[PDB]
Amino acid sequence: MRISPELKKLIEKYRCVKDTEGMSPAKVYKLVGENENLYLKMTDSRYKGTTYDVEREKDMMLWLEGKLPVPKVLHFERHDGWSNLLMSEADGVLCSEEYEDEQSPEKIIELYAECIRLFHSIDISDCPYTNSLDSRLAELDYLLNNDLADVDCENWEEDTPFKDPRELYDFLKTEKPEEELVFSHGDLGDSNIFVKDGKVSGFIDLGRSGRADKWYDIAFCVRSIREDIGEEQYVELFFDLLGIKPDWEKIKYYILLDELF
Amino acid sequence: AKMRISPELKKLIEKYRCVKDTEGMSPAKVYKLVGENENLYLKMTDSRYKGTTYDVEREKDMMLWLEGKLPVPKVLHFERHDGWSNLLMSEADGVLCSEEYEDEQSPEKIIELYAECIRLFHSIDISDCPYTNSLDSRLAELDYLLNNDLADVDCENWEEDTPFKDPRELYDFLKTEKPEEELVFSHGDLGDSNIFVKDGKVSGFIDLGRSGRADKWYDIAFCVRSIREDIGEEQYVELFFDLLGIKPDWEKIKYYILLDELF
Ligand SMILES: NCCNS(=O)(=O)c1ccc(Cl)c2ccncc12
Ligand SMILES: NCCNS(=O)(=O)c1ccc(Cl)c2ccncc12
Ligand SMILES: [Ca+2]
Ligand SMILES: [Ca+2]
Repeated sequence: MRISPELKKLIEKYRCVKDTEGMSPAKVYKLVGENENLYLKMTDSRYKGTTYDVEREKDMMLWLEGKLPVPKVLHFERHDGWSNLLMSEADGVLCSEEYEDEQSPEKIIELYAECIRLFHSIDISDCPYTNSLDSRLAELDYLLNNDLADVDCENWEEDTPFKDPRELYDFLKTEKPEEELVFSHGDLGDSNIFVKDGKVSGFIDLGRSGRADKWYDIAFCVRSIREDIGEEQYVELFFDLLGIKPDWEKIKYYILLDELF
Repeated sequence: AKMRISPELKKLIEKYRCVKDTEGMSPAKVYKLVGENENLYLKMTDSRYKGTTYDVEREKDMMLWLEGKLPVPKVLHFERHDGWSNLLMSEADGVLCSEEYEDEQSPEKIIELYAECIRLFHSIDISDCPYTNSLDSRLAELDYLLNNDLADVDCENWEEDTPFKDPRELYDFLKTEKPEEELVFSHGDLGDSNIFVKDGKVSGFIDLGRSGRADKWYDIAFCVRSIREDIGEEQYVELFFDLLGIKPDWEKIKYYILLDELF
């Protein structure tokens, strides 16, 4: 059945719609109700205790209550190997949508800068998870060995500098940079930030959130900017807003790290 | 070491730009390979699915058998590599049916196309068909999928208006109410995203892992389900059976639509 009798009873009066598998390997179901939407997010036991495990996402959502705008945890359970999280819908409009037609590079970059600022204001002394590079790399070793890592187009392309996934891993292992831990979203992108009245209104997709180096989220922003918006001058703009000098070695490193995840 | 595809295959596709497909064929992974003279498609399924109608090896076998019988993609390369089954194939010919009806307001042309498919399938000589997807076969495979939590458990098992407490009860029902069967060639997952059209006539089929011998009401039932949830009006269902020249056996139609839920 995958969900418990209790959870089924909770979600009964909602119309269930499978999401487009945007959060694969997690299964996401939109639950359309009369007065609101709920989201049910599920991950199987192969992902237990990794940064994909929604139990992990649930823990961070509870800890983040009162520190960052996040959906409310409504129900959580382990059932028949599955981790099942039922949550409220984020407030505001999804970034990718808010700026869908907005050819405004300036606004998403401004939004990225605000997120980084918000993150650095969060006290991580009691943060439930530490996603230091030793932890991420141990996890990556495990995913690789159990054929759960995300091997695809970026390992097969002729243009790849590494002959295979394990070559990229060894590089990540030996070139590990020094780290200064701060709160980190883990997968910061326009598909999981919500905005409302020009202000950040919510974050979702928090399974990879916790302590990590400050250049990790920054690196993701640089990658977003370059992928969408095409011009490198918007990268320089991003760093003027942050008011810091980019560390390209670290930025390159974190972008490579995400390839297998 | 953990490439998923062999060096031979990596090499074959080197000159192509790789792009992940919509993921509408889960649990298969599909990659569109954009080149200068054509596009290829790489479709991969993992070892949990070996032996089942999800395994692309079975789809490859059917595609080789169908060459010259139905318009289908060409098998460019197939391999087993590290538990994976990998199939490289050409692009279908024509326009995807759900895109020709994109905005044409031609509901009857969809109905005509479905009826054409059914007639085409009935004309296929299956004397040497590699697979027999009889109800015994499908139910044995469904048993295995449920035992390993590989069945498609989702909304349909969770809704308030579900007639079955759990997936097993559905299975025992399907096993108990097994209708009699008249085998003909069957696509196995006939739908608007699987049928290509060129010049008002069918021009290609994809998604063939579930194809082989099955009862004639199987594909017909999928058409009725498609017509109702895509078009809506019941007059197009009556038109469908009129074009087929047969009266609908609703007990069998409902049976096969039910069968597909866990898949
Ligand atoms: N990028 C998410 C697209 N759909 S969404 O924004 O409504 C959405 C998708 C998935 C989950 Cl788990 C959510 C949770 C809370 N709010 C919106 C959620
Ligand atoms: N619903 C399928 C639409 N995308 S498609 O028609 O281009 C397509 C998708 C997936 C595969 Cl494997 C294909 C193979 C051959 N031709 C088109 C193929
Ligand atoms: Ca990847
Ligand atoms: Ca189902």
